[PDB]
Amino acid sequence: AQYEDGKQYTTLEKPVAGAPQVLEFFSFFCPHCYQFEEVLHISDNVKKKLPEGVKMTKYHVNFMGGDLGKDLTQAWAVAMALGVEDKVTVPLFEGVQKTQTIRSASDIRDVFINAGIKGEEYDAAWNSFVVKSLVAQQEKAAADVQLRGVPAMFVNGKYQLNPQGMDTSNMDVFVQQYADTVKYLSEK
Ligand SMILES: O=C(O)c1ccccc1NS(=O)(=O)c1ccc(I)cc1
Repeated sequence: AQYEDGKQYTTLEKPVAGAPQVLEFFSFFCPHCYQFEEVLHISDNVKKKLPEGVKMTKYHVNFMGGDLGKDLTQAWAVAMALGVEDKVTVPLFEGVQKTQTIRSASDIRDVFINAGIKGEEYDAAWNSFVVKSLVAQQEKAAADVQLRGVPAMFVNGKYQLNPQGMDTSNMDVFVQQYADTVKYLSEK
């Protein structure tokens, strides 16, 4: 591939210090994010292409879904705190976008319970200051990169993926171009 700024990626005006090596932003209300998870598995394939030991971080954003959107950001903090991201990502995505059965914080709770998280453990985490901190962290991270939309990925707080410029004739080619760009940028 011929990598060029503005094609597969763009460069931040003011790079973020102390930024995660690979940082993804998403929303459970975000249509492309649903595809990134369910059929493209972008995170898995980026992880596969990168060396073992490269930190990948994924944060949820507020600016989609109204009142429930903020709650999902807090719910994602709970998932990060308890380490059950892989347990709840699919039922949260489908609960919002597919079945539309997630309409309030109580429905989010039901999802965690059904995924095997004990109710008392969820409630303690939901109300915890560790989780409050994680919400603040997610919000600050987005502000630091002037985040305007999702899905989004940032490499070393300096480069932003540009999927719009990649080939969309074939799902696996799209994933290959995306992952290979992340690899290229990580070595940059
Ligand atoms: O759906 C689009 O138009 C699109 C264009 C560029 C990048 C992402 C897009 N959305 S998507 O993630 O749902 C998607 C990506 C690759 C393929 I093939 C189909 C959909």
